[PDB]
Amino acid sequence: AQGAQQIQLMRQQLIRQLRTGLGAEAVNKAAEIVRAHVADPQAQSATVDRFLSELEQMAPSSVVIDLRAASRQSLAALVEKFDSVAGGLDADGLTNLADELASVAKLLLSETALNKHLAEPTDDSAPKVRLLERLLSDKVSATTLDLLRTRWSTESNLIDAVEHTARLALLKRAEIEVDEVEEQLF
Amino acid sequence: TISAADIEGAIEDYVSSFSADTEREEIGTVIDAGDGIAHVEGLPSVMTQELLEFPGGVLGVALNLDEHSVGAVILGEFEKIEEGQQVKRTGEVLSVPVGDAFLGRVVNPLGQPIDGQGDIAAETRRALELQAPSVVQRQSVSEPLQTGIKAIDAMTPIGRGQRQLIIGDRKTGKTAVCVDTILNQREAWLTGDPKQQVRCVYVAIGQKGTTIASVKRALEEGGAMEYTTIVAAPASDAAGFKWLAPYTGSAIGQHWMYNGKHVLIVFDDLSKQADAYRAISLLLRRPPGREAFPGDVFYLHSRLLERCAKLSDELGGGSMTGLPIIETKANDISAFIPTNVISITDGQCFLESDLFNQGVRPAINVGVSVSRVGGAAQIKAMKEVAGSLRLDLSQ
Amino acid sequence: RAQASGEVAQTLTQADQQLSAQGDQVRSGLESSVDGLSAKLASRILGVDV
Amino acid sequence: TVGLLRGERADEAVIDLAELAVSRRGEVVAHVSAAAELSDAQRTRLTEVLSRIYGRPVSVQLHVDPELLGGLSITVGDEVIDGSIASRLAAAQTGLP
Amino acid sequence: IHRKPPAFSDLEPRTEMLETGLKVVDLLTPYVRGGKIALFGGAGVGKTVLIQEMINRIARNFGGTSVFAGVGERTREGNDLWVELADANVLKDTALVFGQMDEPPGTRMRVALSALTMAEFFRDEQGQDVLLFIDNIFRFTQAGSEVSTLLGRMPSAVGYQPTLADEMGELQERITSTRGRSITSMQAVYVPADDYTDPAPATTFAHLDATTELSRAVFSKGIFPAVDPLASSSTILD
Amino acid sequence: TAGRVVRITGPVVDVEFPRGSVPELFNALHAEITFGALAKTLTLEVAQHLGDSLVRCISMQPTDGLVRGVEVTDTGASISVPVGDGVKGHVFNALGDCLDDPGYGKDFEHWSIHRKPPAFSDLEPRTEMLETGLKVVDLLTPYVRGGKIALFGGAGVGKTVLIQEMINRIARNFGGTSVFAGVGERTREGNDLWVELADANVLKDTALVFGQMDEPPGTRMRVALSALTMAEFFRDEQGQDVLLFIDNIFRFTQAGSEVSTLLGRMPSAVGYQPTLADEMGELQERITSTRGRSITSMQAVYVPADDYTDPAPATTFAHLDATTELSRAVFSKGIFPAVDPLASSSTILDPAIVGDEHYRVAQEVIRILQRYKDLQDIIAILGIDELSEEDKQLVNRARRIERFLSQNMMAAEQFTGQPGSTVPLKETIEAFDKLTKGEFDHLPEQAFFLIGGLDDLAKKAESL
Amino acid sequence: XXXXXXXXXXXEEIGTVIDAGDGIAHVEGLPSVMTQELLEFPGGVLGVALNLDEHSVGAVILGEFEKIEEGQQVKRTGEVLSVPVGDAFLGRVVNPLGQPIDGQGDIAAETRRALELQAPSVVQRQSVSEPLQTGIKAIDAMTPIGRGQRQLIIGDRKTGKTAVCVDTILNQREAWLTGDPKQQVRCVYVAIGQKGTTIASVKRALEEGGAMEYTTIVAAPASDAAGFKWLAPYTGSAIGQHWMYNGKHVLIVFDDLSKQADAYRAISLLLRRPPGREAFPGDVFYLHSRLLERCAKLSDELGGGSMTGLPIIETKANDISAFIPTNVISITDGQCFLESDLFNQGVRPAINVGVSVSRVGGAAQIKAMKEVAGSLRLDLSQYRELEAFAAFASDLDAASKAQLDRGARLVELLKQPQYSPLAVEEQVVAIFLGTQGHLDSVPVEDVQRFESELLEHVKASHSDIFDGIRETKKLSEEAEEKLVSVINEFKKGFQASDGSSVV
Ligand SMILES: Nc1ncnc2c1ncn2[C@@H]1O[C@H](COP(=O)(O)OP(=O)(O)OP(=O)(O)O)[C@@H](O)[C@H]1O
Ligand SMILES: Nc1ncnc2c1ncn2[C@@H]1O[C@H](COP(=O)(O)OP(=O)(O)OP(=O)(O)O)[C@@H](O)[C@H]1O
Ligand SMILES: Nc1ncnc2c1ncn2[C@@H]1O[C@H](COP(=O)(O)OP(=O)(O)O)[C@@H](O)[C@H]1O
Ligand SMILES: [Mg+2]
Ligand SMILES: [Mg+2]
Ligand SMILES: [Mg+2]
Repeated sequence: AQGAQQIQLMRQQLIRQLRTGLGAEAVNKAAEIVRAHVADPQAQSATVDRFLSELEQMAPSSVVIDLRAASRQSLAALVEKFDSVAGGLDADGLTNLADELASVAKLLLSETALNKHLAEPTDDSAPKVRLLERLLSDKVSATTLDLLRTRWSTESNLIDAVEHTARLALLKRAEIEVDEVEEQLF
Repeated sequence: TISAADIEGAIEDYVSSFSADTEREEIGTVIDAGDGIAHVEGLPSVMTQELLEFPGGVLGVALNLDEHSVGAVILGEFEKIEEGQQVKRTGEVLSVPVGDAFLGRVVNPLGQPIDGQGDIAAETRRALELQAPSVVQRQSVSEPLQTGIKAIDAMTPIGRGQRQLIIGDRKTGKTAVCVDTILNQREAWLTGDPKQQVRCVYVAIGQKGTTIASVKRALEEGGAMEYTTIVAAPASDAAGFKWLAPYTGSAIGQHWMYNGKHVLIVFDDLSKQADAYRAISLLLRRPPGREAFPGDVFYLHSRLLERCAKLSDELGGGSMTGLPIIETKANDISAFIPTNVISITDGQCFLESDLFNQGVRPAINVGVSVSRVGGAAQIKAMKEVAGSLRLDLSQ
Repeated sequence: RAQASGEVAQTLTQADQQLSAQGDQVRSGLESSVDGLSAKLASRILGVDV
Repeated sequence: TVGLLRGERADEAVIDLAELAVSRRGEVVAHVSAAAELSDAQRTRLTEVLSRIYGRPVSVQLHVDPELLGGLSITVGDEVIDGSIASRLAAAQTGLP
Repeated sequence: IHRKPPAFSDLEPRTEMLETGLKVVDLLTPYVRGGKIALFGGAGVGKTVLIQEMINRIARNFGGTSVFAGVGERTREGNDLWVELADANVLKDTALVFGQMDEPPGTRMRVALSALTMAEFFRDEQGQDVLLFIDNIFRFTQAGSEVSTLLGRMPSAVGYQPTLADEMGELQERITSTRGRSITSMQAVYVPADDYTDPAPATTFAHLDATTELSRAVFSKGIFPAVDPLASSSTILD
Repeated sequence: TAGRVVRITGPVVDVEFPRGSVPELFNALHAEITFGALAKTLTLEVAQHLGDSLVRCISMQPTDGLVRGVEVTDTGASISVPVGDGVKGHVFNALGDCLDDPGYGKDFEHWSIHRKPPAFSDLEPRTEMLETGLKVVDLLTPYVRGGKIALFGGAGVGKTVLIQEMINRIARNFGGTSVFAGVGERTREGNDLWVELADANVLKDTALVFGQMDEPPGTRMRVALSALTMAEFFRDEQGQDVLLFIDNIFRFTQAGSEVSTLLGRMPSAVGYQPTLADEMGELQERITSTRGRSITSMQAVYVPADDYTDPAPATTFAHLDATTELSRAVFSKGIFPAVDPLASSSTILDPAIVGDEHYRVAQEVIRILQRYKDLQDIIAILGIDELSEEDKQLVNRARRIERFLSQNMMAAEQFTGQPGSTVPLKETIEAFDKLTKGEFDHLPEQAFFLIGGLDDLAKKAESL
Repeated sequence: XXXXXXXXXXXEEIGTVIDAGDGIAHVEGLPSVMTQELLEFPGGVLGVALNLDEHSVGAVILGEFEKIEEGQQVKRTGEVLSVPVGDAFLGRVVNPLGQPIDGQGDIAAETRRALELQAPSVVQRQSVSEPLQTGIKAIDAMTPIGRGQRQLIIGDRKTGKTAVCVDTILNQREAWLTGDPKQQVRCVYVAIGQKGTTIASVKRALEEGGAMEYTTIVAAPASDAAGFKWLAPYTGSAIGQHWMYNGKHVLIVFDDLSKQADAYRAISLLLRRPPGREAFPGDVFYLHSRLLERCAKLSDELGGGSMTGLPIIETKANDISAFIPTNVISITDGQCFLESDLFNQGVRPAINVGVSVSRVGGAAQIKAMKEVAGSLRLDLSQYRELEAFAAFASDLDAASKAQLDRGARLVELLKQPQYSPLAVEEQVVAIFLGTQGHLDSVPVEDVQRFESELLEHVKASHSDIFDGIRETKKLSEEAEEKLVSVINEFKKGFQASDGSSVV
């Protein structure tokens, strides 16, 4: 009985061998047919259009999102302070503020101890504001110091925030060519 | 005989059924790879112990979820992996295919075939980490798992729903005993009654390929492969398969168990699983505990073995019987892993080489060996004629 | 035992050669169907009746 | 930015600068790949679709490559659409019984 | 679940003997009613049987109340106990709490404190004397050691958490029987590798009045319940 | 475009590559050292990816002289060794360089040393016994033709004597083609072997690959793979049956540990690498006799401090079909080849394969020696006289059985001057059956040392 | 365009110590330093650049690390780890760096040789087929050492290991006085962790015996830093190899190699490498093998030179089964275990004839000794077991008693005093006296005197015995008859310390 069972087993294995051979030749020949069909842009653009239709049929957006909450809030407050400054600023003064912010970024990265001391968030930030002002008022434009008068969680992010404000200022100066700057950056 | 209609119909059915969902899904990138471990960036929505899908068809298990990276263990050929390449999420907590079509097959721990006899018509998928049945769902072991070995069935009985550790040194009779226990079930299988026939699973961890093949053909010699499945994590395969094989075996068992069937699971052997878990944990750089083993090596075996029991009549009455094997270096039983498994299981069959070499075979040390469910897993007649043989032989 | 084993071996070998011949017969027929099945599969892949 | 790279990679830095530029413009950017450049009407339709797949409107940068023999693939955030016909050939090859 | 143990002002020693009917126990390891009693033992020597026998012998006659804590024990014996207590009438007065080894470290840690909270309620707010059984209280510090390296504690000796002594004391000191309101505690302790020197048993030994130390060497001779007559000790044997 | 070195810690070297040109794992890279007489081209093998386009490599040659910043070029393929019928008769190293003829083999077909083991479906267990002509082996640990055999032992107990003896017992007459992988053994033995195989004229039918101790661990671990590639080529392509000697395979795991400590991976137990079992398995499973073809392998395994519980031997025990275990104590007794009868084992020692007459005698001998080894604890204190007669009669012939398992091997002729002896299986069975039944209990123990067969036993006893 | 811009952008080095601790330092700068480059610090101190990180270089300090401190300048020597070498080292005591420590004067070095140069491969080597006479009867008779051999001298504390190796070095003078480099063996004595007084005593003994004409001492005394102890064997082998490849014959003694293991343990643990067995790092095997495989005999296509190694290992309480002992036993071609239990009784040198083995064997033994002595080993082993038995035999057969007395007199024959190496031409006669039974009538208590006197008898008269042996390396019958005649003639003239004559 076990021998006959092995007979049946070999018969099933033969079925599988022919089945897999047929399927493999089928898929290979189908690849050949596909590549033969895809030989001119009349097919490319039509296929892209079919995909576009299928995506129109796709379910609508389902993800709102498309270095931490405290640092993020500090960045947003910097963004609001920049909103006020830019509401006051102009392209020439914007470039002046951008240059001042790049210089103060170089300063902050040079004097690491100052960043290590200042970046600790606490209530009663006014004396920290005076410490900042004693040096910011000498070598920085009034607007750069006014924005700098603004909680970040780490010194790296606090330093990056200056570059962020400078980028915002120079991009706003560009806006006073958004598409051109975006395309050239890409 | 072979017919053209079946082959043509299968090919045409696949061809006509073929379709792709074109679904949007999350993407990550490998930032580190080596020794079977991979650190992947991205995948914000990844679940703990989710199956990651690497581009060479290889899979992985996301064990660590750090603030900036995901630590994954590769379950397969890690050679093909490269830093910087794409990784997808499967949307599926660690799971394995299950179904009664696995009877007679040899499968990778992931539940895909290695016997060469083609794909498996799996019934469903079951997660490898489902919770064990609680105190209330279980029932008292009251029926015997006939081993056909006098030194066991009479002196230290094994019941359905019981865990009986087989703990020995090299070449003492562990695999012999378990293979015999699997072979003896044919006289019950041929009855066709689901309430007494026993389905078997032989999990090979760290065994060399020729030993797995010798077990396979020793089972075929006796007709056991009509109802026995083999989960093979051979020595060559990465530590992941070696760590995982017992859990997929337990899942294939639990499916039949909860469907009202009676199952038997042999783990050969769990010391290799402890070694693989040690390797994996050390590659992930978890600080090890005693004897370099991972801190939670106990929780590796406990949640593997506690998940075999006898269910109550309200859940079909099915059961799963485990026979874990432990290999003891230099024949000392009072060691860490053996003493853990001794405390997780219900009884000990301790195989001593110094008895094996003096004709006492199987070499069950009558003193240390015990079955704590005992005579409740025996037929009345044996309880009469063998009610005290263990204590008498120890004296 | 020996007699039954000999009969089993004879059955195995005769079935082997018979199945070889039968598979040789059927795969020739399958060679014809493969092309149409491939055209169907290509039509599935592209999404149009290629 | 180059004056203060402070450890980041140049390419990722400039790409993040572009992403900031577009975010401050109030939009988002997706990277698209296909075997051939889509027409202007096609691009306007693609934008009309992405504006329905994501809330804020999505701008696009096209990375043409002959690998995606047909169709196009879209990557945004860390989500991707595998629309290319070559992915379909790979699927049919691997999905075979 | 968490509460500080009773103040030293409220504690008194117990000296009333508890009769169980076990020759070796009643003779060489006499138990204390209202005291802290323990079984010790390696893997497999039969602690789970002896603790269920103590349930059978004490909680049967005991007219008060009782609680059973399953701390990292195997589930089959917990079910055997749940069925056995319902075959007799004792279950009407016995609360059960289970945190068995199938569950992860958190429950194995806190299940003991939960059952102990129930026992402390029975002690303080009612004054009805109570029997608290715990099986097995080593899994508590075991789970602690399992979570230690992940929490960020440096491992100590053979591999337990450094907090072991105080983490175990914060629990054990709560099982005490303040004056006028008794708790009779019976706790089983696992001995890793049969190594009675292991820090966990060595720390547990201090919190106990009577210790019925099982040993594999006796079990292999067929002597059952297999208590070591020499190592086992009791404070009331005066 | 190519990479640069950025870190060096012993033989391990970290290399940075352009963003998109990182090499795959186990790819071979070339680097230059130009100090002076130390100058050479280093081959590095990629072991890890560290991120940021940085990869960590294992150097196959000593890194002495390698300065940071030097360029590193990717070959795009693994380390490749020559294969073909022309490989036979010459000596190679791990990198495929011939030592006897430097340019040899550059034009041969080249195979990657890194390959996946054969499919499970193509495995079949072997059971045909191999007759070596050594009494203890042929009786208690019958080898398998096409299986995996190993010799364990500590330092200075008979690896080399017994290995060259087995070479004489099998390779001297084996009709197939032999490969000899010297994995971290002493070089002087390699030279002695290269001379001896020419004296015996066997060289023309065997290939030699050497990775001796002086070489750094990186190649010291890959030498085994290098030789195994040639062995499995002779297996799969030529269809010949093969003998694959390896000595010593423990040094493979030891080199693995050395490179592991440098790669930065955390240590396991007593100090081996993690994945120890995984590396050893990836090595050993490739050495297997697939269906229709055979590769007989004899391995030597070192055991440090005679600690048979050391993780490495304990791991390698799982892959072997026959395991001869040497012992210090038996060596001190003057017994040679000093095999421990009670520890050694063979999977084919079952009546279905070897027959009832063989099995019964083997198990009775094991029983006698086991009773002896249990009485040793008393023997050591009170002597034989305290034992009861049922124990004393047993011990008297136990000592004789133990000593009779010794044999005057052919290899030892160069040290003792006594000629070698080969005995057929049937004569060994007869002799040990007679011994267990007591037909020789009247002769003195010293008569039994280093005899050989029964006629030589009588000849020796007559002289005493 | 991009290439030219990159080139335009791209268009004596000194470093600084940033960290220093317990014999190791970290150095900033030095972008162009080679791995294992011999750096130098301001204090006249050297270092080995082991680890080259992305920002700093790890340097093990050789010598007085006390003189190093943060902020010091470090500069390249431009030489891979190397030592000066040449013939001028003969007769000098140098530290591992090749610098003179004896204060006897500067070193007229020929060249420089790196330490990490690989050993000769299988194809370059030749069989050990040439005798390295040690002059110890208990060794040359039973455990002969060939040139190119590695013979372990493993033993216990205070068991005469250094004494045996000094005797082996002294015995070579009889050959040095011949000008032919084929016999003209030269020696190196590497002292690791020995007391300074012991090194001075060895120096003195070699001077008194004339051995310093051809011996070089490398001294890493216990007082110096671990790095010196770690390098001492490698620099000794480097001094030896330069002679070896030029066709000279070299003898290297390592006294003792276990303390190099301990020093490398210290160095590794200070670098925070994870230790293995016995707290040793996983690569001590690659230490001792990397050292001992250098020793070989080269093929005539490469110069017929050779280097012989005699490593000493100290065993804790005679536990030969320890880690380092078994590692070195697995490397060397034999061992001569010196048992302390015999040393205290008076068997000196205390060679354990049972455990000792020469895995080259009689291939490197001259035919005369090979014939006369080749039986002695097994006869002494069976005598030892016969004695262990008869120690409690109330009575025993006469044959056992005769074998017992013969064994006792052979054991008394084998021993010899310190610094008294016997030429092989005399050793063969000394062993002939015993093996052929001519001592069967002399009392044990006089045997050692008897032999020592007869060799002087044959030295003053009947010199044709020693000459016939020396000039043919085989003991011919025409000489054996005169030998027996002289023995029997002397027996009548000799007398014991007490009792009768010796027949
Ligand atoms: N009951 C028995 N009677 C006689 N011989 C037996 C018995 N059981 C096993 N053997 C024999 O003893 C040997 C035991 O090998 P076994 O298959 O038990 O290895 P094992 O115990 O599984 O070790 P490992 O777990 O390392 O494979 C086999 O050669 C087998 O033939
Ligand atoms: N040939 C000899 N005969 C008798 N005694 C000797 C002989 N050689 C050495 N000794 C004894 O041993 C002492 C010197 O031994 P030696 O210095 O060789 O020991 P060692 O093995 O070097 O020990 P360590 O390595 O600790 O110095 C001598 O002072 C003397 O007592
Ligand atoms: N039958 C025998 N008679 C005498 N000596 C033997 C015999 N067998 C082995 N030996 C000795 O044992 C030694 C074996 O050393 P070897 O096996 O190479 O050790 P390792 O491999 O650990 O370095 C040889 O030098 C040889 O002299
Ligand atoms: Mg087994
Ligand atoms: Mg050897
Ligand atoms: Mg000394």
